Amino acid sequence: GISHAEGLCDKEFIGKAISYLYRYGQIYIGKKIEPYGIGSGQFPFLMRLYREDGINQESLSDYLKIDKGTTARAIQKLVDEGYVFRQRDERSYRVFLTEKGKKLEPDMKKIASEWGEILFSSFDDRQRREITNSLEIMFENGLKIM
Amino acid sequence: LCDKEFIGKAISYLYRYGQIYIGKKIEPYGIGSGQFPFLMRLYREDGINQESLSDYLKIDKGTTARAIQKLVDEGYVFRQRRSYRVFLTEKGKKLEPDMKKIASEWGEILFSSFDDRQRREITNSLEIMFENGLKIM
Repeated sequence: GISHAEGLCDKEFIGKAISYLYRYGQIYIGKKIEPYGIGSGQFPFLMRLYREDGINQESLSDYLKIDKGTTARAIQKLVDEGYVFRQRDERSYRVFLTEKGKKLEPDMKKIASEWGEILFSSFDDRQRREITNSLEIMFENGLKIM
Repeated sequence: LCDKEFIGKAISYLYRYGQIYIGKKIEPYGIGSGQFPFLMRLYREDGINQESLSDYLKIDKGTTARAIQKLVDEGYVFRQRRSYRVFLTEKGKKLEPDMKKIASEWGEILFSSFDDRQRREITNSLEIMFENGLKIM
């Protein structure tokens, strides 16, 4: 309290805060997506396909930095739920949204919003903006040395 | 891409990048990145009921059981009696300075390009966000 006003900081706090927000996020998102029969482990893949559809399953793995075996199980449940399909292309597989998956998008993006909204409570626009900006740089700082 | 939507994604990517990073730094101790958070909480509070670890970290029971079981196999924790309290072994206790250095090294990397004032605003903001999300649990 005097330590923080004096400038000193828990150099562990950044990583701790992030791990917790992530886990809280997975719980909050998790409950909201259950009704679509989707686990919070599948959400990140679905959200990626909405940006870049028809991506190779290995690419999905490397970008999200989720392992091949976790990736395989996630994509498999997404297929069994009928939200995506796989296509072998002239070995490995490319994954695509089905119509069912495409029509889900407004719901997914809205769920992600309600979560951000919960996180930003008490922040105004300038403040939301520069924290999102700082989170972008923090990530590129990791990404450099990854 | 909306700010509200993207803050989730940014946090998720930082998390996963953190685990891969921590994961590599702690590999010489035979520790997985999944057990790391349990070890850290024990540094704050030794001899806690296992479900209390689970509740606090908000990692579910199976994930917790497997992680604890590995830390026991690895010799870093033991259990005493279901209701088990988990304690650090001496070998677990010795690792603490290294674990804290490694976590703080990840922090430094994330903040590497910021001036002092950006670091303070960021931290302050994270605390607020942290509490906002804690209330919703």
